[PDB]
Amino acid sequence: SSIGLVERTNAALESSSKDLKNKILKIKKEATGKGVLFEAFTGLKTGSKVTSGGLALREAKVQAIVETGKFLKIIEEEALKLKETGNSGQFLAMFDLMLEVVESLEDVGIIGLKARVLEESKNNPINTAERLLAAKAQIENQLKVVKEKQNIENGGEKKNNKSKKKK
Repeated sequence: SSIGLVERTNAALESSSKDLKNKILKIKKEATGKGVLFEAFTGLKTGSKVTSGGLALREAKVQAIVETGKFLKIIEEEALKLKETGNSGQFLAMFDLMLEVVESLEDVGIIGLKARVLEESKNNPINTAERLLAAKAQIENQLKVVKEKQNIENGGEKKNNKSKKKK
């Protein structure tokens, strides 16, 4: 019934992918170790909690992308194969997949410009492989730009309440 392989083959690799958004569960404990609280995020006036979290909480938001970059490199050799299949049905899931792993990061105050990547496929028809690599090239290229944001915040990281940003 099986020869060391797996059902539906590991092609989709969607099984291990689900372990990504869940892998964070570990990155969360990191801060907790420093006696950090997930309740004093931002809003408790932060009058006495003047950044009481320390740099141990900010480094956590970054430790994630680092883990994702590792798993993301694995998908490269996965989609590259579908090149022969070119099955939009199977390729379509990939597009929604690479973007999904970015949805669980929102739990760590991480908000990439993914929402913007959605229009990318809307403008250009994504039903092939070759071109697909074009969509990813942006994901990895953009992610590496997010990490640099750790220069000194005052922007994407820790958004100011005054900055409504809605227009």
